[PDB]
Amino acid sequence: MVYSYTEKKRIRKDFGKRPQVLDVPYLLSIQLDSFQKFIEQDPEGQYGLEAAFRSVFPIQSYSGNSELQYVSYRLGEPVFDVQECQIRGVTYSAPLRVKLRLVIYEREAPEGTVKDIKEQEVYMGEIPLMTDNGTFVINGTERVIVSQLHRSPGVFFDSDKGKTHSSGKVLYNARIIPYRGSWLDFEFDPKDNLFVRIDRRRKLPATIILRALNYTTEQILDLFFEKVIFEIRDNKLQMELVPERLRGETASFDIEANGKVYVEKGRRITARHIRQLEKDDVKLIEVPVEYIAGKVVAKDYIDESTGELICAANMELSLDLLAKLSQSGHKRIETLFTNDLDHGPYISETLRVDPTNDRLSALVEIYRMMRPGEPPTREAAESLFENLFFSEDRYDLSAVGRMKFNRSLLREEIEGSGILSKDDIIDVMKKLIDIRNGKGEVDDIDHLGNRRIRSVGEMAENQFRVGLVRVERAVKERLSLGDLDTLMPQDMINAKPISAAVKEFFGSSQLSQFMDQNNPLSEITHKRRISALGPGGLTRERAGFEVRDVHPTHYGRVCPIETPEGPNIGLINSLSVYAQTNEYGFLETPYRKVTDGVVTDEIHYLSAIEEGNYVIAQANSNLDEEGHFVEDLVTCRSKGESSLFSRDQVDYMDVSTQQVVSVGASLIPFLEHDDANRALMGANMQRQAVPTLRADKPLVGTGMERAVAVDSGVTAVAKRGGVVQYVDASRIVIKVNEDEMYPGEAGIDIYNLTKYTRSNQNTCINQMPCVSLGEPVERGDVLADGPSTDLGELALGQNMRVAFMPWNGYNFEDSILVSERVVQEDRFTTIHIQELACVSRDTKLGPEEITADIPNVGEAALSKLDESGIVYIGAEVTGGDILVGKVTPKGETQLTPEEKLLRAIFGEKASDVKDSSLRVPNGVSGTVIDVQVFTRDGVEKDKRALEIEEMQLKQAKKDLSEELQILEAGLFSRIRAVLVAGGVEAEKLDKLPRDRWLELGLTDEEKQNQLEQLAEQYDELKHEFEKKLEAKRRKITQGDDLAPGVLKIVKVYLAVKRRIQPGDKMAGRHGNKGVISKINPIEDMPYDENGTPVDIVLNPLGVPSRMNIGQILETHLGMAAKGIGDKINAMLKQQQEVAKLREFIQRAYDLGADVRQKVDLSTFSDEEVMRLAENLRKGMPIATPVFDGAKEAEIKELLKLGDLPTSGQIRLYDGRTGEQFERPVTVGYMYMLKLNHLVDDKMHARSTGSYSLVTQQPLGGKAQFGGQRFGEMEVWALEAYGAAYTLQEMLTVKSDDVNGRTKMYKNIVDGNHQMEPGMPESFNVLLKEIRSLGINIELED
Amino acid sequence: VPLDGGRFATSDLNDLYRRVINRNNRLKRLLDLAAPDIIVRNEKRMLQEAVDALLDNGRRGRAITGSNKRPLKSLADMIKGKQGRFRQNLLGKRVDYSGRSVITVGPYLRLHQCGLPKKMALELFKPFIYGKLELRGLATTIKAAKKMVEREEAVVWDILDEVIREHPVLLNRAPTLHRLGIQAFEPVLIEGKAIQLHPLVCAAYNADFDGDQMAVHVPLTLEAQLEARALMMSTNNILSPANGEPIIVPSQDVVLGLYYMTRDCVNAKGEGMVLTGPKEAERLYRSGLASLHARVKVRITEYEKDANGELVAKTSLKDTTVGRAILWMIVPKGLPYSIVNQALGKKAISKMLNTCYRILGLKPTVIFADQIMYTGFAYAARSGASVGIDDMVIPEKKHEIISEAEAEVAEIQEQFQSGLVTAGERYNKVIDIWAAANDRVSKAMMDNLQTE
Amino acid sequence: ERDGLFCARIFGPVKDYECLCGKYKRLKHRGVICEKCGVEVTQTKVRRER
Amino acid sequence: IETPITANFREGLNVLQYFISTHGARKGLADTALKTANSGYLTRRLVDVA
Amino acid sequence: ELPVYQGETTQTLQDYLMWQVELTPFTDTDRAIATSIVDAVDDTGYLTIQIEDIVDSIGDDEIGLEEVEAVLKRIQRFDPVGVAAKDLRDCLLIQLSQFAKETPWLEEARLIISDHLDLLAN
Repeated sequence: MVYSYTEKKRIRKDFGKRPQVLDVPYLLSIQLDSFQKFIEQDPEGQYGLEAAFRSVFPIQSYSGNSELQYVSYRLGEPVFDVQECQIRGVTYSAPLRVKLRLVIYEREAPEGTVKDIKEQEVYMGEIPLMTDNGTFVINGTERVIVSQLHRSPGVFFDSDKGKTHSSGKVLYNARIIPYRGSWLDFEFDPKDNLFVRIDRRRKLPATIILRALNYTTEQILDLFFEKVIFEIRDNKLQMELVPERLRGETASFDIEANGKVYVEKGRRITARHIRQLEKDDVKLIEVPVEYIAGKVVAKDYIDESTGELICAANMELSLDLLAKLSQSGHKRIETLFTNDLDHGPYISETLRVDPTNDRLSALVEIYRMMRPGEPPTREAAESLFENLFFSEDRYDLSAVGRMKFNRSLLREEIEGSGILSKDDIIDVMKKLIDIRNGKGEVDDIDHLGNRRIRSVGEMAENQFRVGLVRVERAVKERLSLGDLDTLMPQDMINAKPISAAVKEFFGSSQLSQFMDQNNPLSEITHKRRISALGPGGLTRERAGFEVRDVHPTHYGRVCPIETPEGPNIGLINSLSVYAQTNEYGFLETPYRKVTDGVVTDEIHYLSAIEEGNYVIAQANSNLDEEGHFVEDLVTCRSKGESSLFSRDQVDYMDVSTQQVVSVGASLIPFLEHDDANRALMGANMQRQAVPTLRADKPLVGTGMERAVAVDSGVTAVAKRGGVVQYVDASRIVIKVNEDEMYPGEAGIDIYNLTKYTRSNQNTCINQMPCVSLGEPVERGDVLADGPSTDLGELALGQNMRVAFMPWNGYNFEDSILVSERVVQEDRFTTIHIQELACVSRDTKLGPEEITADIPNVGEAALSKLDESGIVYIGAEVTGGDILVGKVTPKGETQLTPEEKLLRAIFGEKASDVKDSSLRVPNGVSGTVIDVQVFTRDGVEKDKRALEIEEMQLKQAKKDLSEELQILEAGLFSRIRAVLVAGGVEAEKLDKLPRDRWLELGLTDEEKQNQLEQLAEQYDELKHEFEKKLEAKRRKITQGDDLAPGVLKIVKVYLAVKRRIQPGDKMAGRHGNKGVISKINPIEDMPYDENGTPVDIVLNPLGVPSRMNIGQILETHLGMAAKGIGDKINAMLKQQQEVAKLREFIQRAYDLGADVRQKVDLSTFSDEEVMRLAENLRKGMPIATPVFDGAKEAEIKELLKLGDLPTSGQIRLYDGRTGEQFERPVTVGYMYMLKLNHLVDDKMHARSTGSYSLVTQQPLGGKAQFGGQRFGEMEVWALEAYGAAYTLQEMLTVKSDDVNGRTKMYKNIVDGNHQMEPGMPESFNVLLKEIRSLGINIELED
Repeated sequence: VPLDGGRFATSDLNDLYRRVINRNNRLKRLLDLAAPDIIVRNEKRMLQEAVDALLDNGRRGRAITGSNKRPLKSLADMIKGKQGRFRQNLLGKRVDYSGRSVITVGPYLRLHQCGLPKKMALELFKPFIYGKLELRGLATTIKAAKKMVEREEAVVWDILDEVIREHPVLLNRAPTLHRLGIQAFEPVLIEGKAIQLHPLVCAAYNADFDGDQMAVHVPLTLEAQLEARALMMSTNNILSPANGEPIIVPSQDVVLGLYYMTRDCVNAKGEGMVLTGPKEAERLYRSGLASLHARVKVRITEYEKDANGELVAKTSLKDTTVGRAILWMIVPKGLPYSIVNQALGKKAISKMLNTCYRILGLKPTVIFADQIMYTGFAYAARSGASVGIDDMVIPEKKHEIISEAEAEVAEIQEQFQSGLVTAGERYNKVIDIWAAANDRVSKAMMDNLQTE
Repeated sequence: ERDGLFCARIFGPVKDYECLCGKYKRLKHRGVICEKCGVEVTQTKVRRER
Repeated sequence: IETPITANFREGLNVLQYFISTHGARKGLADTALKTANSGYLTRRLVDVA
Repeated sequence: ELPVYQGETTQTLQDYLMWQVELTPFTDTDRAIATSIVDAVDDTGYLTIQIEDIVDSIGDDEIGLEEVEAVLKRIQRFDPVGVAAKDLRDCLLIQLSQFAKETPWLEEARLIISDHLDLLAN
């Protein structure tokens, strides 16, 4: 049993073969839980505002022994509510008040505290607060910030293979990108050099960082290289041999190992010889002298007797030098392997290239690298090299990044400091050398385990830190000057930088933009979108071909089928239904734990890396009741690939089929029966819909529509509600049960419905109650339906009878034929809402006021105006009509009796006021629904502003006094119950209360005290009511801040109705992308044997190429559901018993599969069945999951049950000739959507107008009519026609040649039809711009 | 550049000017007082840098504006590039009319006609309406004509219909990459807010009416009208300049209709009987015989142009269907009858149009293509065009072929695991086996679907 | 201002037949130069040519 | 990939097959969206040369 | 987003009076007079100078004083009728002559305006 009230009204049949184990999440936790921790008080300073305060907490003066501490912070209540900020136009934020502690240490005394100034808190900016839905109220507008997907900080070894060098060279490099600070690269070179590159600047000698870190040449040769063995005794040249250290190298001759020879000289080295040499003991073996020249010395040695400069480090051994060093006094000389077959030095070749060797000569190069001049005085270079990425001031690199860096080098320790030491860079270079020589594999940039996502909270914390450091320096520079003072710390703290930073971050940002209001599915998708463009990550849409591509790791993390069709395809992604975020910042996906072949109900969230070592099975697999697999061979993923494996190697399974598809494309019925790109573009087209007059639920859906409509927040959900007492078109009240509310409360919940409020997309929003009277609503149920919502289920489009047949060619490739019944029923009719604002614009020539007495206009236009200047609500306005009467005063005049004549004759005009009214743009027919007016404080020009003020006052007083009346009734009932059996008749309390006669003779022992307590409680309630009313009235007319030069602003809202017409882009949810060509009348449209004509006609030529069998399946299922609905409506109209209807409903609901159990008479009380059947009489809703939809056999069975043909085809007749159509065409209903691409705005027309000041060319936009872009591809076409005169009149007498176009206009008016070439103004502008430089151009003749 | 209120910053073009001016003034002031050499040298270097940034910025220093990091455009930045002067001046001039309306389809229009809304045909042809009002004496002045136009009187529409009758208008789609992009047509007064386009010309415009708009331009002079009527009409661009084959070929609907109209199943109604020729259209509407009927003898008269100078008639009995005869009824006399016999495929219609153009002329083949479009839009809509899920037939042997391919892949991977096959082959052989299985499946599907 | 950007007597004239001073206006002087204001009385469209 | 797709749109497609075809569809869309600039540049050059 | 912010050339009741001149048919000499007349028009709407002033400023003694009147008698039925009036009174005369003679008290009002405005002033 569903045991639900909002669901029992209309139950949607589902065909999901696999049971759900995990419920749908809140679907908005990525935006709600991220901003929460940023604003939530945390005990430990891990994240949030505590981490930002503790980061710049130490504030010490320059040798002043002064510090500024703090205890904690707190946020106050907002000044205005959520709806008040949208009405007025101010941002919704909370003030940040934090306590401080200024303790100055007494000088000449170790840690001497004299006094503290920790008794006053300071306000540090207003921090914006996110609403419950996930949006902001910045500047009275709803804005959304998009999270940024960027490469996680750490070290990444790139391959860089291909035409990078055009020689088949795989230059292996190593790059490290910290969260904050300077970057560092280790790019390779075709000459086997590890060139260092810092911040993509000029190249480096590749060993400056090694010498600047106090590491000498001997230390480098001992660390990066190993000396195996070297010995010399009586010129024997004997050295040890290790087979594991070096092997595979061919020897010339003289290969003997203590007598018996193991490896024959002159033969190829084999593994058998190596094994035989390793089996026996190896000692110092003699080597020829020719091998000395090949070896290189590692450490420099000197003679014990003479300190000569011979035997330099890192130099090839020479013969003439050898005979000297043999008698120098050094018998052991460190050598290198130099086995190029397996080991590549790549360092000794680079050491000789560096012209500098000393530490100072190395640390000056890095300073000369960043600064072209200003040589360092032994203190600038070291400070620049230490403060770059070693001072921790600007190298704090998101210690999650430190853990990621430790994971790359196989370091078991994950917790460390932000700044690294020399060992980190040494290990990075060693790993790069090992990768170059061959070790492991390179990293993947497109891998999700290597890139993180920064949400709103992290960016806000970053911003707040950047804004607060400005203060740190400020307070630091202020505490240095004038330290001998006992003033308060208020003068040092300045929240202006913090406020400016937070404002610049929230108000206008690249990743923070307005959100679409229509089809709240779009709101949900925008709250879950992930972008790449912005600060960091990718720079432009054209970054690369492989970056913006689908990756195998996108299985259960992002949505690959959802991406914009624009040129930025691949960079924008959408989170899945079950995707989450790691504590570090990576993505996760849930799986079911499978052990010893059985499946456990427990779920585990695995990341991108953790999911790579385990085996995960697929969701569409057979499973027994006990949890065992039916088939031994199961398809599952081991490492990036799907193959067959046994039931024992499988470790995890998927949760549901909806895991790999987001909520934007999961609503598409029969997703698997459509093309990839078609469904891809259709999911995006879904977000481009517009609501209509009456929302109609889809006859075939997925079930997720309810969750979408609930989580969208556009509807009115019920919280802690009980029995409903009163409803209205805008107000609803609910009386909560006694066992639910807390003591000290009346126990009522009010709900105000949004009625005709302007949206961000020039559309309308509206809410209507779904309950009538005396209906109980549990917690979590819906109360009202917003735009495009029906009974808690999302209803974007409407179900219309469709067909697939040509009709005189009115259904071309992407055109749709619409009948006339659609227009009569006002189907797809939408309502647009616009606003017009006007300001007083106070100037020097006195102020401007509205008086509705403007001259130069008769009483005809002023008939619609009021006594203040605005028009009455409800009045219709067509074209240019006066809405707000505003005047602009002009300068005073002299006596001027000539002008004084007209001044005294015609009244009080005398050129004092102009006609600067509203003057709306060109012809637009509409009505006024509501107005709005703001006025700064200190102005008493409210001629009619008190009307809306009193209206809002009464609206608030109603809900304020409802609770007061409920409490007064409760107190009166308590009084009447406390006087029982006290000698008071029922006629006394019924006529008048009279304060219970002040308890005259009720009991004389406790009745007096009871009456006193009751009177005290009544007085307290009266005082609370008076205080609440006073506060509400003060908050209503408190006043709104306006522009300095503006005195008062008046805004009027207009609402227009737009119907269907030829040129509207109607398209379903399968990729139809069709338009309207002509509206066919009723009788002209074809009909069936019953006389019911179709409403929508499509093109049957689309389905073969554009593979969209899913839409045809949806059509057949809708036909079946409408057959069922017609049967139910017939059974309801013919007045059958309740038993037959119940049996029919149970039979229609319990057949098809074993997907679920649903039977009536168990929860219904023979009264809910009637209201349940009265809702689905126009159609039966059907739910089909994404990859587990209904089969064709079930559709055929439902068609047979609904007295419909099995195939779906039926004979039709022509509406013009009345002849039967051979080859019967399929008939059925389909869910159509209306897009925002009507011809009411795309149409444009202009013959003449205003031109620009430069080159005298028209504009390009629509407002202030301007011409379109006549590109080169249009004139190039005209050159192929030979139309010289046409191109001349197009480029000369249309845009330029101000006199030429005037002469053309004059000749067309007179009928001469003659033109002149003249001279283009743009050519003269170009000549004038070129003559400004040292170029001389003139026109000779 | 007034942005908001009293914003007279004059940025990106005058900041460099005032900077150079103040630098020169300071340099002159310092030189007038005999300043030291190092100071005046530094001042001259700064002035040189400022002049270099003013003449061409971006090469050295990259002087940015104080507002944001946006690099200001110097005197040379506004000349070169995609945003330079040579882009707007050279083939970048905007036109007054410019069209910009939503394009749609119309089956009742002609090849040399176009449907324009009455609201759009009134603003564009405003000077023509003023001239006509001043000529006919309905408007004594220009102000009176403007007032009559703004009020939209009844006689205004009649005068507009009289004037726009023979005035061509050239319409073109915004994406154009050939010569057939811009073509001229004749306006037609139709209600609504959408420009109607001819269905046959869509192939030249490469449009599907999925939401694309259309640009429209109105010529003014008489020579422009002559160039649009004699060189820019659809009736003159029938062939493609890149090939010469007819580009006016019909769309999917007309081809499908003509293909279904000329068929015969086995012995459908109206089979084996003898009758006249064009008379066969009576039995179709009167249900006396189906359009699909084989072994039907009809009287066909062929006007062959084999004789040099004039054509001669030939009468003989031929074997054909009813739809082929109905099609021949509209087929011109010059074309033979053997061209409408091979089921009239897509390639057949193009070949027929090419032969008609090369034998009989331009006007005949244009009228014939118009009649073909008409009869196609009629018969495709009337007779057989449909679609359903039952139409997709699945072969029964598909499962057997898939099982055999899976068994072969299993044997291949078993041989690979045994050690006799490497990875390279254990991959190529599987690819080849799957390709052969797909080919087999396609054959078995075509065996059960085609002519079955 | 005088001797600056957009100034008078340089870079083009001011309103067609009205000097910035306030004398020699109303098309009563075609090409004369006043002593109080050295602004020509040419059309304003020539301002884009000097 | 070794394992091909053996499920038409009439009998429905599985998750792995659709996920694999999504890659080819994205590649095709990216190619069709990025070849237009190259075609336009080629036409620009061919017109400017002749 | 270039040099000119957007740049727009507003029309104005000077350019609008010039527009009409072109459309209307005058000779080459009448055209000049008219150009001169409209130069004298101000923001208020009144020919600024005088009648004979324009005749004296055209420098040619030939051109009659009625010549300008003839032109000036037709320019003041242009757009706003009564533009370029002659001393805040010819306006009424021009504005009144315009609408039809079926108005109730046109006679009376004409007679008032003609010589009896001084009395109406009080």
